[PDB]
Amino acid sequence: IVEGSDAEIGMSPWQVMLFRKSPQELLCGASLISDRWVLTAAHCLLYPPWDKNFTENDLLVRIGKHSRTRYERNIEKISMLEKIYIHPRYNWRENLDRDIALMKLKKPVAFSDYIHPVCLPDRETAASLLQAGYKGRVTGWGNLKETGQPSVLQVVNLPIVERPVCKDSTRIRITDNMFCAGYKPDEGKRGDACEGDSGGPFVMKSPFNNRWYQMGIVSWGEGCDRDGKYGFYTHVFRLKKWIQKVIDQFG
Amino acid sequence: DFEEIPEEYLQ
Amino acid sequence: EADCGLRPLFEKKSLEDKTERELLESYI
Ligand SMILES: N[C@H](Cc1ccccc1)C(=O)N1CCC[C@H]1C(=O)NCc1ccncc1
Ligand SMILES: *[C@@H]1O[C@H](CO)[C@@H](O)[C@H](O)[C@H]1NC(C)=O
Ligand code: NA
Ligand code: NA
Repeated sequence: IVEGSDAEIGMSPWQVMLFRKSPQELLCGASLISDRWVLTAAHCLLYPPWDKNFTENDLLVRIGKHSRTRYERNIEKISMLEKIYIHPRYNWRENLDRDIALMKLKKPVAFSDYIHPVCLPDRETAASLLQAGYKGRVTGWGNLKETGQPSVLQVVNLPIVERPVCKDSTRIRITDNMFCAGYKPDEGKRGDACEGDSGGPFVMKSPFNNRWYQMGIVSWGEGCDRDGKYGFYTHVFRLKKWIQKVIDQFG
Repeated sequence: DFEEIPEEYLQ
Repeated sequence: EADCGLRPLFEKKSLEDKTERELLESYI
C-alpha cells in the first residue's frame, strides 16, 4: 500500500495473508468470508504469463495478522487449504476479467478479537454504495512504493472513480466486472494498492446497518500511486452468483 | 524477512 | 454469517477507528 498508514489493532479482522511455504514469503492478500472460506484474486493463484500456478499444498493462509513478518504467537492462526476454486471465465490472457478465486480451508478457523468475517454485498447495498466519490478502504502488506516493505498491515481510504475516467486512464480493456478507485491529480490526496496487495479487500462500511462489506478485490494497476492512473478492483457483487454457486455446491 | 512458523503447519 | 462485518474491537464495543468517519462523510 502506497501513501497509507499503519492499521489499528483489529481494524481489519477479515484480512488474510496468503503465504508461500517454500520459499516462505508473502504471496498475496485475501479475505475471510466465513469460518471455512477465503476470497482472493485469481491471479494470486494462476497467472501463466509469470509461470504462476499454485496448488493447495503450496500455500498456507495466515489469519488474524498485523505484523507482516512476525509469527504472531497466540493471535494469528494458520490454516491449510482443502481446495482452490478459480472463476471458470477468469481472463488471465488479456485483462484479468473476473479476477476472483475462493479457497476452502481444511478446518474451520476460530473467531477472536483479531479474526472475523467480512460481509459480501447484496444487490441493494452494491447499488447504494458503488458510486463515484464514495470511499472504500484497502488493506495489505504489499510494497510501500512502486520501486520498501511495511512492518505492519497498511490501510488507505480511496474514492471510487467515474467509469469514463477509469476507461480513459488506461489502454487496457475495462469490463463491468471491474471498478477503479483513487484520487485524481487535482484532488491532492493520494494512495494506492501495490504489488503484494493483490487479492486483498476493498471494503465499505454501510451507513444503513453499520456493517463492513467487501465490494472489491485488489486486482491490477499500472504502477502504484501514479498521477492519472487508478487501481482496479474485482467487482465482488457482479460475481456473487459464482461465489454462492461454489459455496453451495462444495460447502 | 519472515520469522519461522511452527513446524506443525508445514507438515 | 449473521454477525459478518462487525468487528470485535470496534463495532461490537461501539468504538470507532481513526478514519472510518472519512468513509461516512463520502456517502452523500
Ligand atoms: N501491471 C499489470 C497490468 C495488467 C493488468 C491486466 C492484465 C495484464 C497486466 C498488473 O497489474 N498485473 C499483471 C498481472 C497481475 C497484475 C498485478 O500486478 N496486480 C497487482 C497490482 C494491484 C494494484 N496496482 C498494481 C499492481
Ligand atoms: C494449472 O495447473 C493445473 C493443474 O496442475 C493444470 O491442469 C492447468 O492446465 C494449469 N494451467 C491453467 C489452468 O491454465
Ligand atoms: Na482507454
Ligand atoms: Na493515481
